[PDB]
Amino acid sequence: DIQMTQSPSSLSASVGDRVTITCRASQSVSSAVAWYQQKPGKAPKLLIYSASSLYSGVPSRFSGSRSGTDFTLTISSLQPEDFATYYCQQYLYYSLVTFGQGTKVEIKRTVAAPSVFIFPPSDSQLKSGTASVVCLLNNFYPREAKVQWKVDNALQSGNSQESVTEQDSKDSTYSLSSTLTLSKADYEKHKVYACEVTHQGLSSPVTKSFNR
Amino acid sequence: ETRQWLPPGESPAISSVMFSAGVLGNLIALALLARRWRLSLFHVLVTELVFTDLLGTCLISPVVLASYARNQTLVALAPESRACTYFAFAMTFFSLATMLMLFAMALERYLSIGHPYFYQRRVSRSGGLAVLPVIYAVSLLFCSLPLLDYGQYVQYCPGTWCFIRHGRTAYLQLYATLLLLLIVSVLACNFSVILNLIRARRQLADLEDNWETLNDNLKVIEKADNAAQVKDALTKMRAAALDAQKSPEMKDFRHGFDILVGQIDDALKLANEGKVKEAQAAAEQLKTTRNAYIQKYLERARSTLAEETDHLILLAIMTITFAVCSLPFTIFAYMNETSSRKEKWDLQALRFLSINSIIDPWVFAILRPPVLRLMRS
Amino acid sequence: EVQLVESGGGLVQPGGSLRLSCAASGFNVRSFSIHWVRQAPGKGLEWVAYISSSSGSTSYADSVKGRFTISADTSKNTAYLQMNSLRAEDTAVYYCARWGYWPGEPWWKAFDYWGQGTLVTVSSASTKGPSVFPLAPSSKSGTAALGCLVKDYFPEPVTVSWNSGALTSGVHTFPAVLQSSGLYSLSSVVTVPTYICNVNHKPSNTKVDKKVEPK
Amino acid sequence: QVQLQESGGGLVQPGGSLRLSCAISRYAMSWFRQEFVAVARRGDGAFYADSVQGRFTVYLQMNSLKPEDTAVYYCAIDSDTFYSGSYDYWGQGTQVTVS
Ligand SMILES: CCc1nnc(NS(=O)(=O)c2ccc(NC(=S)NC(=O)CCc3ccc(F)cc3)cc2)s1
Repeated sequence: DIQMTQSPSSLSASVGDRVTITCRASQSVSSAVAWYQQKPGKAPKLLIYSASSLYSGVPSRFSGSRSGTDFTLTISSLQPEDFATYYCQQYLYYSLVTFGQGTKVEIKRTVAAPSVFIFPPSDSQLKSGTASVVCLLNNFYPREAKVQWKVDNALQSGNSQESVTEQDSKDSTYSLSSTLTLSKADYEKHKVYACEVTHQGLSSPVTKSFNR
Repeated sequence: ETRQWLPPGESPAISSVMFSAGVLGNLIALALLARRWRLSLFHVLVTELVFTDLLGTCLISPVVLASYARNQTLVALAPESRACTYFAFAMTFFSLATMLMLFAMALERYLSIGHPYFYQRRVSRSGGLAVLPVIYAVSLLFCSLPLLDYGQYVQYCPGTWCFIRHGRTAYLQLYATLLLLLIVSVLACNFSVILNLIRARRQLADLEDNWETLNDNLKVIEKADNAAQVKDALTKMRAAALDAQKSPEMKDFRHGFDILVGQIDDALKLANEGKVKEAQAAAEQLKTTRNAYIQKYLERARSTLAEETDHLILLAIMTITFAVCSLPFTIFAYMNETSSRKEKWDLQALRFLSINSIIDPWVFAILRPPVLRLMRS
Repeated sequence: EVQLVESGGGLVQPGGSLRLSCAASGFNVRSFSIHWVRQAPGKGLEWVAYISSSSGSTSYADSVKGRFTISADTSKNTAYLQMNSLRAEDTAVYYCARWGYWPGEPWWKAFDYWGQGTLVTVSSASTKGPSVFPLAPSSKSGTAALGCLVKDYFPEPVTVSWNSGALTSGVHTFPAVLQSSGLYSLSSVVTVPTYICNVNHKPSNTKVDKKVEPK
Repeated sequence: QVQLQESGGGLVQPGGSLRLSCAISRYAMSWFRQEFVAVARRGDGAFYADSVQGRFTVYLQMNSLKPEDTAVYYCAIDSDTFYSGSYDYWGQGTQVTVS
């Protein structure tokens, strides 16, 4: 029951930089450690087998190394075709196969100010019976951010769904959408709504409020 | 430079004991090496090393021993300065050839331990006997140069040494250049073997550690009633087998674990189905297969590493006792004679140059085959 | 060349059964063990099944023991996996792979060829048309943001376009999110310095349009 | 509660250098100009702003200054361990002028 633990979970870099990924095994494994590259919306592909040799077909930019029970995947120079999720796998036995947590390399850029917008429920959405308030975070970086809902100056816990997009082709600026769903009675009884955004790059958390 | 004057109170105490110790060490070394002759590629080189010291001692030493009757040891015993012509040529010949013999010993360990391919390559033991004429042939050509007109021999202060004299002729610089390069070459081979031996010790330690992992977990399977403990013990054994597996013995060593891992997969196959008794039955057959092939390689690995490190200890002590003695001659030759008004490093270089040939046979006499204490200390 | 094609995936009601098939091309299944791996949306990989057609041994994950049954057919050179008593966490993607037997070089080359994989969704709900709700910006609002919110749609794939694909600058489409009721949700926003948002739903065959005006 | 203070500053010339040292391991540090400057989290790397990328390096080693850099530089520590940008321990700040 070996549990593979992958320490690198999120790393941002550009082309030409060196990337180092570490894979840790709960039990000692001689050479049964492999690295796989899975692109979004595509099947994974084996990069390094036995942690020493290179797969027939993959570029020579990837390399593998071993030290005790720690395995290292090294990328000398990044390329626009090498931006995909990386997985560590053990294959000590046919019935003993456990994957890690994954590692998706990102494109680093300059930090910008996120634009925060608020959208109240429309009239048709109110007539439907469920009121959904939307909080939009456009052009922010990195992916790590926080959004909090405040109704009548009272924090809300739960009932909020967050959705984050991927990096755009032009600029690696993610987009975040937070939807808060409630009933018609809760929308009519409460007076004002607001969403507060805390993210790296802002001195003060940016608040966006609406009043019915 | 002819130093005829000598104090009358000169006693042959140092010369006699030195010659006696040298000849006794040479005879003892030859007698002890003859016990092996009925012997390895490294041992046959040691036979020629003590033989060169014995041959030189019988030619260099008796010259000054008989000449101790008169106050002047040796000014001109024979016409045309044949007395020094025989003494200086002998000391120059048996000094470079003896160092070249050490290079053959260092190169042998370098090719055998450093390169596995050269070990598999056939190196005839009788070819080692042909090394002695080759070493004497190369040394004779280089030592024939001072016999010409440009070569000069002068009598030192004690009156018994007439080695090469530093002058405008560029031969003493070249003679020390060969000795200095040989010292670096022998030390480079020793440093390479030491690094190879240290890497060999870690490989044997990891191989022994994987051997202990297999045996320890095997006893757990015999007393494991639950199938979960059987599968856990076989898991560590399978990983240890793949780590241990990483020439006829090399092919058999890989094939030994290839069939061994397959037995682990069969035992793991029965463990998944729930057959605990059947899994323990395959574990008993695993011990017989492992001892048949894997254990044989471990016994040869411990024996080979122990035999080769003993030859390194014999080589390490000899090169140390060649280095400390040859360094005074290296500094003396490079430094100009006009720099020192009363040169004293010259006489010191003469002493160590003769002492090292005497210490070498006694080194083998002290370092006996029971060097297990020196091997692991 | 070596290819592995998966089939049989789709929508399955909870408590039912599903038969997935993996067909290999370029080699024989009797010389390579067949492995089935599962990957959940927004997570990593997880091995779920293994079979060795050379000897007939089978193995499954500890969480799926007693519910999955894997088999291999050498006459058709394929693998069949039967899944009974499915749960809500089974919504994932299944991939098929091969692994060489010990010893040899293909053994160390674990999972050298990965199949395309098929999607499995286990949810107890009925299909519903995409309810499009327009999002209007504030009356006070340089930069402006307009959006159309689509909710209460059962099928996973949905396409949202602005101005029939003409306005594609600053248009960001957010991934679907599973609500508590079991119906996905999706929103799309567009940054502008008429605006019609078109939502074309292929499985439901329902086209809904809305007009967005500033408040 | 944690007191944050950095040494150095004053009047600098264009093209010079300035090594500021704010004063941890598990948390992330950030610099602000009064505008975001740079952030250092771990070995997860560091991020810079628009005009900060290339010129500055984060220990903030300001190099290749421009006449627009003259402003007060602060220091903040992210309380959240998920890099959520929750800054509450704001330092006093030091006055820095360029040319
Ligand atoms: C040592 C301190 C003194 N220095 N001068 C002194 N006055 S002395 O008593 O009259 C005297 C003492 C010793 C010698 N040298 C002898 S005997 N050398 C050799 O046998 C071998 C040489 C050699 C043999 C083989 C070989 F491979 C390499 C070298 C001559 C004169 S003592």
